[PDB]
Formats: sequence, structure tokens, C-alpha cells
Amino acid sequence: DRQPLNPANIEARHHGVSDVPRLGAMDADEPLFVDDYRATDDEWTLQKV
Amino acid sequence: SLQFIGLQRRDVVALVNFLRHLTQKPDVDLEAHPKILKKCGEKRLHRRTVLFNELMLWLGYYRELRFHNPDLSSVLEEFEVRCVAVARRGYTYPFGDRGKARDHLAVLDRTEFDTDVRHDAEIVERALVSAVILAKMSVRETLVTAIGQTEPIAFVHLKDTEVQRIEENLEGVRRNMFCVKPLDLNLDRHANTALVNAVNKLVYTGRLIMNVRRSWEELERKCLARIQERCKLLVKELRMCLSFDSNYCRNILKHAVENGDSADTLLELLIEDFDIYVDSFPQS
Amino acid sequence: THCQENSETVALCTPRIVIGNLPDGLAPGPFHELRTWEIMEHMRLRPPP
Amino acid sequence: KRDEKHRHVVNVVLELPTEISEATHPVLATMLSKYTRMSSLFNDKCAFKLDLLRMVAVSRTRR
Repeated sequence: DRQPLNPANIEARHHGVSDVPRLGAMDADEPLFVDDYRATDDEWTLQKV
Repeated sequence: SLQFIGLQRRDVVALVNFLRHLTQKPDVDLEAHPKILKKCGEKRLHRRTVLFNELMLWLGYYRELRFHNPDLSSVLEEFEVRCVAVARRGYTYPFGDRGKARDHLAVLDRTEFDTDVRHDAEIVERALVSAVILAKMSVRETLVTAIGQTEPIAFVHLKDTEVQRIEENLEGVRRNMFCVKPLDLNLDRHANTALVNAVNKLVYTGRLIMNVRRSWEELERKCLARIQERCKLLVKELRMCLSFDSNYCRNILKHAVENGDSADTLLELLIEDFDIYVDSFPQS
Repeated sequence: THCQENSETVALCTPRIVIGNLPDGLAPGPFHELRTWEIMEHMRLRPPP
Repeated sequence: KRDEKHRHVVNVVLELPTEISEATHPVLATMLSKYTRMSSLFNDKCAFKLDLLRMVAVSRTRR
């Protein structure tokens, strides 16, 4: 959006759980539901490859 | 308002009211306070229940420690103004040589303070070792200058009761990291050099901030380690019986517990639908 | 080399035991390749089995 | 009435056919107690159907 999503608190996400606010926020740019698993550097390089 | 099942009411409300009255109590640590650890339900209930109660008590304790959050911005700006003070004291001082003292004040003066929680320790250590090198050069005392051997942090040219007061204050803040005790007895001494007195107050403030940093990090990694192993033992024990209830409680328990934010989200996910995964929980 | 023991930087010379301990800026890889080929040539194994 | 809100969820919000209901399905009997707590968002219905779909999916699993 016009504001960059620097702060970590504005993104959060559950998985395998009934979370109807997450499902109601489809095509909504502001929460940015992202997975728990962080990509390490080596798999990041392999993705770029 | 932590809720769990398997115990009576009175010990639960006693423990959660003790948790609110934790930061006004001395030497608070769970390994130092084992009275909580006997209330988890050992030799009393089922196995998945006692892992459940132990995980919820430790995770609520960690939430309470984050709720306390002992302040360090005041001592940070105090260390910054004392850093500017010892820089302005070492500006006009006539040293044995201008060169390396000029280099050490050039190291000291630029590091005012830092923004986030990570950068404080190495900049306060570098500022402190440059400060005590300038202190040892001002009194012209010897110092370790072999390559790879950093001059350790020590108070210079004081009485034994004053440095013993520094060490007992170090012990008192390593026991209780929440109460701030700045400059208990008088360390401003007119009988010595004012540069030495200012750098001694600076190294007291540096000792205080490194002490509260080390105590805070050791407490949070102890709490995070025990909630980690509680998560592993719970996801071990619940998985032997395939059921929807075990699937749902496992899907809550999939989230990582490496962070206070992550443990907070996992705790609120434990709270918000507790009635869903409660059906596979026996009671004695 | 110059090892450090305790606030002192006394020297240490050690025997290089084998030819491979030489720096590759003096005895490089392909030099050892040709050395192995000459060694195989001496034992009549220059065609390997 | 709790039955009125329950039929409002399983009929206006979730569009269940009448031959399947929370009496003959245990995971709806667990999940309907918390769907009724969702006060708003009843205008958007497909998210609730998708949530019921993934809940009945995680009901029938091996892991």
C-alpha cells in the first residue's frame, strides 16, 4: 500500500485452525498473513537460482 | 485470566494472584521459586493434563515477565550524557601522548546510544573498554596491550568498600532485574581526579546496564527452553491417539515458541477456543 | 608462523610432512595431476583399468 | 433462542441442506458454539463454508 509493512506486529497468521477473520480478509492487503517458517539464506539463494 | 482444567480453584487463584505480585518480590526466578513447580499436578492427574498445566503455567509466567518489562531508557540516556561528560573531560586532559588518547576518545564520543534492543551490549562494551583505557592512561597505570587481549572492565583507584558495594549491587540486580538502584552510596570523590570520578560513574552505569541485560536474556532463554520442551513432550504424547481433538490441539501447537510475540499468539490461541480441544482431556 | 600462547607471539616452525602440504601458489593442483600421471606411467597403469 | 441463531447460522450463513445438521455431525456440534460468537461478517458467507470445509477436512485426517 502507500505505507510499507516494516513492523512485524502487523503480520500474523494461523494454520489448520478455524480463523474466520483470516478467511474474511481475502484480497485485503493490510494484514499480509505470512507463514511461521522463515526462509534461511541458502534456500533463498536456491529460490533466486 | 489464565484458564485450565484439572485442579481446584483456590490454588489456581492464589498462583495467578502471586503472578501479579511478582515484580515487587525479590530474587524472582522459577528455578529459585520452586513453590510453583510443585503445583503443576505431579503424581495426581493424567499425563497429557500435567504437561498441559505445566506448559500453561510457564507460558503465563513468561507473559507476566514480558508484562513487567524493566525499563532501561533512563539509564541509557544517563549513560549517553555521562559518555559526553567523560569525552569532554578527556578533551582537555594532557595525556602522555596525544595520538592514542585522541583515537580512544574518537571511539568513545561517536557511540552515543542505540535504537533497538540488540545493539546496546557491544557498543556499551566498546565504550567501556575505551573509557577504562583512557582512565588507565590518565593515571599512567599499566594495561594489557598484547594483540587479542582486551583490557577487562574494572574500577580504578577506589576504596574496597565502594567496589564491594558495586559487586553487591550487581548481585542485587542479577537477583531482581526490575528494581533500579542507581548510585546507592557516594562515588563522587573530590580526593581523586574528576576524570577518574566521571569515568567511575560511567563504568558503574555500564555495569548496571550489562547486568540487567544479561539477567533479562538468561531468564527469557530459561523460560523459552522449558516451554519448548513442554511443546515437544506434549506433541509426543497427544499424537498416540488419532482423534479430531488431538488434531485441533496439535494444529494449535504447531506454532513456533522462539519469540515473545510467537508465544503470545500461541497463548491467546490456547485461550480463545479452549472448549474445542478440551474433550480429549481426562480428569484423574 | 607466529603463534600466540599468553601475551607473547613466539614463532612456530613445523615440518611439512608430505608434498601436498606445499602451498598451491608453488605446487598447484594440475602439477599434482601431472605427477600422478607420471606415477601411473611408471607402474604401467597409464591406461587405468 | 439458541436454536434460532443456530438455524440462522446453518441456513442463512452456511447454507446447509436440511438432511445434514449438527445432531448428525459432531464437528459442527463443536464448531457451531463458536460460529455463533462471530457476530459480524454474516454478510460474507463463503468464508464460513470454506472454514467448515477445512474443519471437516482436519476432522478426517491421519496426522
